[PDB]
Amino acid sequence: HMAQANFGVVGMAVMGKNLALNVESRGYTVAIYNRTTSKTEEVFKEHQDKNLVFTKTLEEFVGSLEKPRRIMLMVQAGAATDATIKSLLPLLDIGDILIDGGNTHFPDTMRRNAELADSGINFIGTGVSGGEKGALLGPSMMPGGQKEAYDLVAPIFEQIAAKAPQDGKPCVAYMGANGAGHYVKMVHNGIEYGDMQLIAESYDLLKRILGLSNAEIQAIFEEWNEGELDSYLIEITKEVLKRKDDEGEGYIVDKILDKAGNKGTGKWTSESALDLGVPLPLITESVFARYISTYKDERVKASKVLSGPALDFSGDKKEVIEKIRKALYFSKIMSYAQGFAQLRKASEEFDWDLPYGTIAQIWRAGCIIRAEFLQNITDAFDKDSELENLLLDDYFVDITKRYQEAVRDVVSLAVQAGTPIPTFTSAISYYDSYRSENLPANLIQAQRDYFGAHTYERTDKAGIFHYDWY
Amino acid sequence: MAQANFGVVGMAVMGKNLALNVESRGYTVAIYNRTTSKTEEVFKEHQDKNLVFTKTLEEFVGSLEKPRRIMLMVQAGAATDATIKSLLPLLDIGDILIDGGNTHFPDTMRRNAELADSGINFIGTGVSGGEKGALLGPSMMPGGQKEAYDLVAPIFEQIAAKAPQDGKPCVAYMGANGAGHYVKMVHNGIEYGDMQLIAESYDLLKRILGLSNAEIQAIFEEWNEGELDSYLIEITKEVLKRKDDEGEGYIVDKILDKAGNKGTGKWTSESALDLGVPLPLITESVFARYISTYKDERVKASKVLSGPALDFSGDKKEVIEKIRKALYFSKIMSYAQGFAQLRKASEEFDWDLPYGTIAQIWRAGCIIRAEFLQNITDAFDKDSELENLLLDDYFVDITKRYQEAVRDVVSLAVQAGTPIPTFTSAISYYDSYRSENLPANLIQAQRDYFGAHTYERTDKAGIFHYDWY
Ligand SMILES: NC(=O)c1ccc[n+]([C@@H]2O[C@H](COP(=O)([O-])OP(=O)(O)OC[C@H]3O[C@@H](n4cnc5c(N)ncnc54)[C@H](OP(=O)(O)O)[C@@H]3O)[C@@H](O)[C@H]2O)c1
Ligand SMILES: Nc1ncnc2c1ncn2[C@@H]1O[C@H](COP(=O)(O)O)[C@@H](O)[C@H]1OP(=O)(O)O
Ligand SMILES: O=C(CO)[C@H](O)[C@H](O)COP(=O)(O)O
Repeated sequence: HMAQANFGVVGMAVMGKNLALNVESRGYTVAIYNRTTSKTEEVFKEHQDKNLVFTKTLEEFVGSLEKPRRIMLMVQAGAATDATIKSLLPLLDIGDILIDGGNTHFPDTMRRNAELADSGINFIGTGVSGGEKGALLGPSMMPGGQKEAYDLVAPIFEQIAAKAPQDGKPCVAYMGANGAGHYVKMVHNGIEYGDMQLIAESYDLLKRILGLSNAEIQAIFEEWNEGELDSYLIEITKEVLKRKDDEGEGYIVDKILDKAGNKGTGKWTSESALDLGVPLPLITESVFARYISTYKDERVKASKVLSGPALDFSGDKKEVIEKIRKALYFSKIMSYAQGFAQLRKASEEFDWDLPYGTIAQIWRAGCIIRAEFLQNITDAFDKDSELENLLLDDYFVDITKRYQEAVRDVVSLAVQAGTPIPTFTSAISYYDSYRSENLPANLIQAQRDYFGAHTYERTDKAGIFHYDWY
Repeated sequence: MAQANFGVVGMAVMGKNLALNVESRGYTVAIYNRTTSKTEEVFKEHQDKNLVFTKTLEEFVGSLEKPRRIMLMVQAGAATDATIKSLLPLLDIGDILIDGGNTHFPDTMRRNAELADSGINFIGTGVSGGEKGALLGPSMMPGGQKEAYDLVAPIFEQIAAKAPQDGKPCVAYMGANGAGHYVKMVHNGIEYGDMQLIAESYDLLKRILGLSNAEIQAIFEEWNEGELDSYLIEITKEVLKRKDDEGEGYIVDKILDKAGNKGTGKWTSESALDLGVPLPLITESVFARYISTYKDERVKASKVLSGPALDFSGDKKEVIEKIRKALYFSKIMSYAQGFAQLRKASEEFDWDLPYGTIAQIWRAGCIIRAEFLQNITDAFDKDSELENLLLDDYFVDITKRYQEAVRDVVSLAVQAGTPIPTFTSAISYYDSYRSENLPANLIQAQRDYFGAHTYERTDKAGIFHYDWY
């Protein structure tokens, strides 16, 4: 059983297990190890016909792997992963390649990558999207690390990766050195928060303003998805709106408490954007939208005390349903423009030469945010790899021009009717700000110099200036 | 030469003045600064005063009466760490060290723990009020152990601004370890909000009502007579007056639209994301700062990205009042957000923050000095466990009376292509906060659908998963 296995996996929770099964199905012997043996063993018996190699101790596991050893870690992010890494280090050899496919915070990977390079060991921080089903059938993957070591891992990753239905291209490509992989995966997770919120706002509008029924709302997303929006998330939405309550009358969607899921890791993209000095209103608005929703108890109380308009809709339903559709797409565009500009900045800061156009290609399948318009992002970067912002490319220039009007009315209609659209309003503000040649930042600048002499720059000559306000 | 009663390190704008404040209370004040040149430059001018000029840290530390009371006003982070590292050896059991800068609170929290049982008294304190504040009387936000605090209170009270309504000094005990610096970071957070709300109104007036600086300076004057009466509005019309010192035209037109920022605003937002606190407005103004540094692409994008060039054809004075309401309204949203974060932070760190007091000490020597802070104090006198300020009557009323106007201002400004990030934030927040039901229901449904994440129900307790297949 010594040196038999081509690839190894540590962590036999559903994720690791599924991955090991994925890799096995592509024609490999794969060694599986878990801390709690009864899990490993439990996996072995269910999958004895497969070419999995059962291992009881780290020793057996490391010992079972062909060299250079390719080991994927699918354990709990944080202390656990460092624990696991520390347990393997003695037993490993120079040139062996460790792979962390957990939902890891990028600095963790940047630190680990560097530490282990001193010990000779290669380290590939790799984002694995698509959940348990993807891990088994086809994930989208975002690896980063030593490029030489990755090249030796790439074949497997490429065989197991999800295949884009438009061209069967594997949803995996090298991101860059150290932690570039995990950083791309983060922005991805941020972006997901944006889309989900943007859909939420769309739903909220049709439901509340146009008094639409779930069934009516289903039909709309159904249609919208035939067009340019076309996205798995929209497909999920029309699927969820079909379903009956399993414990009572009506729709499950109307029975699910409006309190959003525990933070969690979704805040990271916004933390990074704050850190790098990058404007990311949309995604950050999405996060707080989640947050504010967890204040349900407070909202109930406020709902009974604070006044809002009690308007009643009289416009044209067909006209508005189409303006919101434009609002949706325009806003979605704003989010990506921001998220792709974040990547561009992080790519300078850390020196990564991030392949922006491929990122979009490898998001086409095996993840949540998969959508037809991702191609337009690739087109854009093909045209100019150095493109500062998605908005400045022929396709998005056009969409924004023909669509901006609708946003505005959607904004006025919602705001007048008192329906909360934090991300829609944000999208249109990012727009008008980005194109504003001059901003009133001049006044802020004056204020800070006035009270604290923080010094400003001038519009007319180069240099640093402090006006004498006293 | 143990002569001096108090000592100030770092003779830039803040440390300089602070040392002059302390001096004006009839003490003799050690002045050290790392760059000798400025220490002598301050001694030489203020000969008349009782300043003890020193050149090495050992001098300065020797030259203080025991127990020594030392207050640092140095640039935050590395700059402050090294300054304190130098100092600790030189000091004696019973001495008092004060970090008066904009230190990121975790630095202080850690420092406090480190320094706790080594017999040196440490205070992390926030100081608001800028140069005039530091000179004449600043807002002070001391945190640390109560015994430490009690030794500096007498002199803090003396140098602190006095509230004009009651003469109560704008300094109080904030809480254990980092409580103080934390409070000041929220001060600066709210500050960025106010400023972006101010700037946006400048824009609206200048760009939709096509108003001149004198016309606008006049508008901010009249506003400061009303309920808006506040330091920031005040310094605005003060700015709008001044003329270029190097050319024709108004100074405020020759400053480049690129906001500098020194961390505190960013830190507030970071803490909000960290605590689960919804802090849209301040975070929107942080990003408003960011996107302003993107001047180059804004210049580029202005020539390619189309937008409304539609003229304003309505009643000017009617729409000016409408903006004033929205400005008042939005300020209230910000402070609500700010205070709720402080609530959450308080219970995270076991601080027991005096919310009412915090409003009280903000009445003066404070950049976010504003008349309507008293109202915040009432609200907390009325119920110290208040969850959000919007629930309090005084504010329930204002929102009810001003919300319709906000909506009109937001509508006009969007249709006129003029960017109002914090204004749009204000009404969104208010509209979310008052909804019994948000579309989080759909979101949750989605999360359970693709990722098995589970969810709560509207009708029964427990966590549930839906067999979506
Ligand atoms: N300005 C305001 O409106 C205001 C308001 C409240 C609080 N604060 C806080 O008060 C503190 C200082 O006030 P400031 O803004 O007037 O000054 P600052 O520019 O932030 O800090 C400069 C002071 O720190 C010293 N310093 C800078 N870098 C150093 C280094 N690397 N090593 C050792 N010393 C160093 C400088 O000495 P050199 O002369 O040698 O450079 C100078 O005395 C800061 O922490 C600031 O956040 C400022
Ligand atoms: N501190 C740790 N040390 C070693 N392995 C761990 C640790 N924490 C979690 N794991 C492993 O990671 C996987 C669980 O990840 P998650 O918590 O994200 O579902 C499991 O295989 C678990 O093994 P075990 O089955 O022995 O607990
Ligand atoms: O603490 C202060 C006032 O409250 C300082 O003036 C501070 O530096 C201003 O904030 P920033 O420079 O980040 O805009």
